[PDB]
Amino acid sequence: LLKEYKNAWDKYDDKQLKEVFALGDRFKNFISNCKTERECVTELIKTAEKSGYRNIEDILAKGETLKEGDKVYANNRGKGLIMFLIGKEPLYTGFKILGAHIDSPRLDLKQNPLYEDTDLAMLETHYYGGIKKYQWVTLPLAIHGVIVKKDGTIVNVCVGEDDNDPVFGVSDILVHLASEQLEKKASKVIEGEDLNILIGSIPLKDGEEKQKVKHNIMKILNEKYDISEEDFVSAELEIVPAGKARDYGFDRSMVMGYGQDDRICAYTSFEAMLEMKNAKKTCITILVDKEEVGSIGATGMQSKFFENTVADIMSDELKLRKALYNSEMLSSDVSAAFDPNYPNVMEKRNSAYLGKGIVFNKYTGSRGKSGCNDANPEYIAELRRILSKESVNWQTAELGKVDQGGGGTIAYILAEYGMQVIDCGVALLNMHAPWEISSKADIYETKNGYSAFLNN
Amino acid sequence: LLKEYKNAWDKYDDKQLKEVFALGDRFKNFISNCKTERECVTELIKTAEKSGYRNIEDILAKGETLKEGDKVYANNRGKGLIMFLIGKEPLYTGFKILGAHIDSPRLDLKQNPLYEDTDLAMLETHYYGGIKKYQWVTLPLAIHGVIVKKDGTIVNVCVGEDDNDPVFGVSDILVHLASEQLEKKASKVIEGEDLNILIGSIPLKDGEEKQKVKHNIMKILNEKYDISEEDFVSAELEIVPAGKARDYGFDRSMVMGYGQDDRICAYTSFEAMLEMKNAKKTCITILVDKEEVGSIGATGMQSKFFENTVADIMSDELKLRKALYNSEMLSSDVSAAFDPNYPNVMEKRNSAYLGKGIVFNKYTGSRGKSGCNDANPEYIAELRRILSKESVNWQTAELGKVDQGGGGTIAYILAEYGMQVIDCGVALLNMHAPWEISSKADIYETKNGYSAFLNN
Amino acid sequence: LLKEYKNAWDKYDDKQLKEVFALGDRFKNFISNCKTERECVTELIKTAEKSGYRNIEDILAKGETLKEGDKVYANNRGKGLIMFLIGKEPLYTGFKILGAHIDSPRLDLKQNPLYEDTDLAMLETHYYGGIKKYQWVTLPLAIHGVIVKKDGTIVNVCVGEDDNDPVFGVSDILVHLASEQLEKKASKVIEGEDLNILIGSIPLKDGEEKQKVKHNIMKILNEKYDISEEDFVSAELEIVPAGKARDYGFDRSMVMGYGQDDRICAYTSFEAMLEMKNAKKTCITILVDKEEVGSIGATGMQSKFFENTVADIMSDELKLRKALYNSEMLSSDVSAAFDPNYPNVMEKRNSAYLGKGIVFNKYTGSRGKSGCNDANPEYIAELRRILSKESVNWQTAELGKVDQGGGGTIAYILAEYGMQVIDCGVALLNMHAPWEISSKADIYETKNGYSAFLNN
Amino acid sequence: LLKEYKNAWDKYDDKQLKEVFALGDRFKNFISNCKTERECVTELIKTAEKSGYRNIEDILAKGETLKEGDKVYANNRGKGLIMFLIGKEPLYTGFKILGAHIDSPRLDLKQNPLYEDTDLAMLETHYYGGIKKYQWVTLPLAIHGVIVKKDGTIVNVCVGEDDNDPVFGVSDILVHLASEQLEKKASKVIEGEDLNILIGSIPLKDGEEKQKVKHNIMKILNEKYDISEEDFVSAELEIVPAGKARDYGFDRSMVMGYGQDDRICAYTSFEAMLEMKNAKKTCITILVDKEEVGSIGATGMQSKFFENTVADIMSDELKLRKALYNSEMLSSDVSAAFDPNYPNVMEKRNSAYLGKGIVFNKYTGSRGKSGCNDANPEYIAELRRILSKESVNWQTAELGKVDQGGGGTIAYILAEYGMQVIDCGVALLNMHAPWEISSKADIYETKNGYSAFLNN
Ligand SMILES: [Mn+2]
Ligand SMILES: [Mn+2]
Ligand SMILES: [Mn+2]
Ligand SMILES: [Mn+2]
Ligand SMILES: [Mn+2]
Ligand SMILES: [Mn+2]
Ligand SMILES: [Mn+2]
Ligand SMILES: [Mn+2]
Repeated sequence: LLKEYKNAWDKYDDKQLKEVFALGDRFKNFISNCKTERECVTELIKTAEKSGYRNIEDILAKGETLKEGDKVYANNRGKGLIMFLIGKEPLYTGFKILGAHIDSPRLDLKQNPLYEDTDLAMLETHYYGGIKKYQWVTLPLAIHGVIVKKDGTIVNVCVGEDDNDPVFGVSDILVHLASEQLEKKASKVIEGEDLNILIGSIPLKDGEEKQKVKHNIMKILNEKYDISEEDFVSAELEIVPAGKARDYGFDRSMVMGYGQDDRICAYTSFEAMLEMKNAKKTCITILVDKEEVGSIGATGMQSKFFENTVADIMSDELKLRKALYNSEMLSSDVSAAFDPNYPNVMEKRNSAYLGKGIVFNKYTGSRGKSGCNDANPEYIAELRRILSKESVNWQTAELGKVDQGGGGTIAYILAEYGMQVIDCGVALLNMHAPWEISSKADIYETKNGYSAFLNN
Repeated sequence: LLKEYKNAWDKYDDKQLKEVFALGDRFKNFISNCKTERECVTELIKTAEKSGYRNIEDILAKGETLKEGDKVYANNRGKGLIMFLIGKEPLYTGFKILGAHIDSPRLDLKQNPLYEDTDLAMLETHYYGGIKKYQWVTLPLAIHGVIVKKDGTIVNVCVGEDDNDPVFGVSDILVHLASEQLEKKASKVIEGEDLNILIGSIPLKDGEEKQKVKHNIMKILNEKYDISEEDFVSAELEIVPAGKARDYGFDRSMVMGYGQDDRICAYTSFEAMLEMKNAKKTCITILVDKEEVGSIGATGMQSKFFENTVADIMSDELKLRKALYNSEMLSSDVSAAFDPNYPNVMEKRNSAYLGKGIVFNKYTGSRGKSGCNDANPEYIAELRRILSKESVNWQTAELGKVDQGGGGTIAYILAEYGMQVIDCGVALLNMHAPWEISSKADIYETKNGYSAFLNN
Repeated sequence: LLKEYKNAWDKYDDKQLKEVFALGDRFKNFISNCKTERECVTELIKTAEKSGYRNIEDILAKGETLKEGDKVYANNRGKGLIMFLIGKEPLYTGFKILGAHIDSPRLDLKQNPLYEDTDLAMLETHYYGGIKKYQWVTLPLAIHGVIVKKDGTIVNVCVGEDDNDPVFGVSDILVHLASEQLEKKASKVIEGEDLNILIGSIPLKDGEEKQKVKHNIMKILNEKYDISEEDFVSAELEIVPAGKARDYGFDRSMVMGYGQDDRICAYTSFEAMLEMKNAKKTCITILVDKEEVGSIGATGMQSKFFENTVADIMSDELKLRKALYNSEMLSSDVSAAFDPNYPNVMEKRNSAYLGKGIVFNKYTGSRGKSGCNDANPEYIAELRRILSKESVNWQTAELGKVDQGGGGTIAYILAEYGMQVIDCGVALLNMHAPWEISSKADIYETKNGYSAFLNN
Repeated sequence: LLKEYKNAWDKYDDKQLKEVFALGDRFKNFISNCKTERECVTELIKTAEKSGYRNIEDILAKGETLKEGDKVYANNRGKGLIMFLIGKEPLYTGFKILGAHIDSPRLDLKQNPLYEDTDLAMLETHYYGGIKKYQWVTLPLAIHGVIVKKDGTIVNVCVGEDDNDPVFGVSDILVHLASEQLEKKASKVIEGEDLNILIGSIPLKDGEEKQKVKHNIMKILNEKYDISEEDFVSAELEIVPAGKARDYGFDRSMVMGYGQDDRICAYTSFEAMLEMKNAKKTCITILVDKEEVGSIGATGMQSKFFENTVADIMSDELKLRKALYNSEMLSSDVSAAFDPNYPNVMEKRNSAYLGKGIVFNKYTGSRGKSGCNDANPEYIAELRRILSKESVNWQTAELGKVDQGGGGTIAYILAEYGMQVIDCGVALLNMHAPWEISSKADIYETKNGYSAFLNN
């Protein structure tokens, strides 16, 4: 009569189910957010899916004869990725979309980051995504991204990942003299001129020139690569915590790592979409960025998807529209899991819990559901039925007790067509933090939830 | 040479004019916002307009032979509605649009609303639309909305409307102990776990189980309908003040009721559009929701209109664009009427008054007209001329003395095409309150204003 | 050996007991506080009790031969009422009194309420009883009371009750501009010049005169009745929420309505006293007003009772005194029921709960039981024994955790004679609010508690 | 229809009416509160009424043959006074009472007032009545009251009234050094050890003894009278502003003087009662004190009236009660007149104005009419009719805009019997101030209002 929210484990066991993920996803995912921390998820992911897919340039209508069982991908200037999988029924029927953003909050060098203050030389930054809690100091950082020569040569940078690479970080006054630093926790650490990349070793051939420490590093930075102090202007700032994601907990039930935010959904959605064979209705996977920053144009709210489903529908011309209007999406993004350290911030009930399956959010806004997509019950009911047959544990959540925190997912952006969207995703611990936590059971369950969205 | 604004009454009289609305609209409208308080305005309204209109599914090109004198409607998943009326000239010429949102601020059950605290059992909620003034307590509430079974069965809920139905409400500490509740009127009543639906009557067959009061209600809720504690997940939360709208004032000149906000415009715009025969240029009426929450996608800023004027233009294919660019709209929404209780909040002049006709708002933003549509003078002048010939009283207003309150109508959303839009609507008293007030004279005048937007 | 208060229901059932009140009192009471909201309880109640009772003017000693089985009532200028019922034993023995106040907090027009500000015309008010929480705005109001012509003609006013009567109410700034209204919830809505009774409809024959809207309403108010702008001076201000009391809750276990405060006790005490046949010791029921305002003279702490028990003892002369000294009273008044929304305001234990029977309050004061009657244990024990034999559920309560709220019942006022008094009554939800809640089970139980005070 | 009040004058003129008061009451009253400033109003008043009246000790039943046309007075330990006037009908019928307090706020010496600090010698005080605004400094003071020798000899003190008597007063720091005295106007002048009665003139025969200045004054105080430093213990402290009341204004339309508070009503009520011949129903005038301090026992809420109407009814024994219950009273006391210097403190309408006749107050309490008598409309209407026939201008007022100031008249104290009471009185300017202002027209009108309360 009354409803109870099952737990993911127990039900699992099976000796199979467990193994099928304990090491299953916690290996694939567990490693994904280690060798990919800067929206280059595209590369590593595009390398995968080598088991078919192409489109991109190979558009000859019959180059791959766009029809039943075909699979293609489209790259958006390397920052975004969208995958297709044609099915029996015609596109005009509808679609089965899975969406997720691959970007994540982080720090990143300014246009002229290199400067030298008091001997040592720092590197200007400018946080992105709203890490708000600037407790990004002390812990070890690594540099990623890319630099573009004036001639157009793209050089890849990745320092601090290998156990032999040096590391970087932001300093913070010692407690002994941090007395004056007490006003408002809200922010007493917020500048954008932090992070020193080199001490002494001053300088290059010791040929004078005030900024010796700086001069030296530029030269060191010149030997590797082939940049100049300029070039940074046309570079790609990327500071992220160093270290591979790890097993979290004495029972290895969780995973601690950077980027967990949605990148975990972007992954499960990937595998689900990847190992999806025999399609009844053409389904597609979208992976964009700029979500954490507002989802502005170019590579987020862009038409890259719009003017692509069409460029794909071409391989059966004119608008028709219905194509998108009759689709069903599952725009997923991580949610806040109930933390036993700060309970008064959530409503207990109506809150996602670590390990109770995949999360569903009918609405997610601010002062009165303001600015956000509101899933239709009829559609929700369907998902219920579906996630019942193929099983899979699911739970519904809300972000904090009513008037607490704010929300806004990219779910409404596509619903603008008339689709049936709803918010999904895994429950995380300490979001937007350099190290996030997740439940392997949830990761697993979520994937199955996605995969169980192939049929009907 | 010096314009002066005159009371709608007096001019009326005629013994006819009065009767033609005193009981005229105050009956139709007066009853509309009584039997429709939860965006089901679509249903009751779609039932009306039975005098023609259809489209929806009956699309055969010649199924109704889309041409002169034809009238059709389009339903948007029940949450939205748009009506057409073909005229002599071709669509490519332009359109005569009337828009309004049918949604209104209210409370509405969470995903897992049923819970039991200290004997009695409450129902979690989460206000929508920004009622900000949570003085939604003490007074009697009714439940509306719909619940969807896992199988897809749609059950309709409407408790608290009939004089024999029980009622509901939110409690508030008695003044005797409300002493500690003094800090910031801004909010000392704001939770989302209010509203008890049942006391004692504990429980069902008294078969133990801690949450007895709860268990009992779920069972009671099970006999009627056929839901379980779940299902709420795929339900449609809807708490609204109970009671029919009434005649307000010793002279029955005003109307007190819930939903007045724009639903009053949505109505006058309806009748105007409905009793509109012999069309020169094809005109259409739009009624969407989610306005009070931001007008997000799916059922507000969606393409439902875009990809529909076309699906309709089909019954003469290719974009052409001009169709929309050459249209004229009258996006209406209620405005704040000058309240003699709080005068210092408005500029006196440049403020709408109760009974001085239909209201016009050239602009309506915040700090410096920020974020809002600004009507063109050339278009305004035209409306003037028109609302002069067919008579009709009109007045121009501004929302509060400059840097007071904020604004933002869905007028700019359609002007994005290049249309000639302007803000209209009736003047209300205490907006977004469980009980709003309006002037019958204004209601009437407004309608005539709309209707007088048919030809000249 | 240990105690637990149990619940009223369960014990009931019997299929009879339930029916004997579910519809039993919830019908009588349920309707009482609907057709009587302004201390006219006297009238409707005096009309009842037609099954005997009279006294008033018919005092002839043998006019009704004051002796065994006689029943009479005494009206106090219509504002108060007291009923008697002679028993076997002589008055000199003692009495069995039941007391309660019939007045309740509300708004009410000043001496010169009618005025016109900015077109429309309002009506000055001045709350009574201490509604403190001026959240009496937005919701619909009705006018009651009486107006007295200079000649002495009493005209009755009752507008807003019938489904066809117009309504009234107090306005409040829309949230859009309510920003400046944030300081102290304690009071940012408190004036006494609120409530508009008429808009436009300006004016009467349009014969000029600045205050047209006003002039018109006075004329309208003149056609009905026959008053002038004066007369209000000798009128009886009475603004109360409109609408009949209703069934509260999905299980119709409670009742929501205005006046619940003590008027509920005044009723149960009535029926109990009414259907009380075969009296051993003469018992009497008192119903006064002005309690919510201090219980001042004229119709509260007056001698109306004193110089009446005597005027009645006459039908055996001289003081004797003992008559009152040897009586037992049950001065009842509603208490605050534990609200699951605001728990920290009460001590949990030692607090009345919705449905645990009739409430008993040994003491009820402020800073240290200050200013209030303290019931004697010997008397309390007796009541226990009694309410055990005839059964009836009872619970003891305290108003808020010690130093929280203040108290003061009219119980000590009669104990001044030496009587054995104690505080009784039903437990309510949100007291002094336009809409109060009560448990039918408690209503019932309370009555039985009273009736079970006829003998033993 | 509508209505206005207009200024008592104009209507007057008559050349008679004016003279009949311009010099009429402004002479009698004008002089009363000059030769009587300390509840010795009794003496001067008792000396008047020499035209009959006595009772007091002369109680012989036939000593004056208590019957038609008889007039007697009763003295209450000199602090209170009550006058009777038998009429045709029997006492059992009812009474026509006029009440008023004769006491007024003022300062008054402690039990041990005489002390010497730094040369000069002061006199301890302790304000009475709540002058709250301690702006009782700088201006000239006079001493009244009485001192009682141990033997019982009553000595009368009255210093500072004759143009040749010395004066007294309270000092206050010069503005030059009053800088530190800025915190809270609420009170930065509040001690009770102010008022110096003698400088230098140190001392008596210069026979040493530290407190010389003191010693000297005691001696000086000894020559006159015959007191010692003790005796003050059994003395009657009385400090009041010195000077006769005067004509206020260029048109001599008002009167400025001390004691105006109710003492003005106590006077008009006196003359009215005094020149009242041919009585239909026995009418009586009451004049008590302690009102400004709470109206406590002994000489205010005492039984002096109760056990007196009886001691008088004796000259027809047993309680009967009805005697008082069927009476009509006019408990009067000054009200606050609208001051053009501080308008925002009153509601404009519903406020008494200087010169618009006698004032009527249906209610006068605090937070919601709390603690105060509420006059019945039926009674009010009657007064209207009456004050219409005999003419007389009247106006209704309220003390400050709702939740402003507090109130509490001794009107409810007698209504406790069941009488028909209502608040009357003249409108004053700056109440409880050392110098109050009143309108001669109002004074006059009020008296006529009282007198016009003789028949029916
Ligand atoms: Mn995210
Ligand atoms: Mn995020
Ligand atoms: Mn709005
Ligand atoms: Mn609106
Ligand atoms: Mn009360
Ligand atoms: Mn009460
Ligand atoms: Mn006073
Ligand atoms: Mn006074």
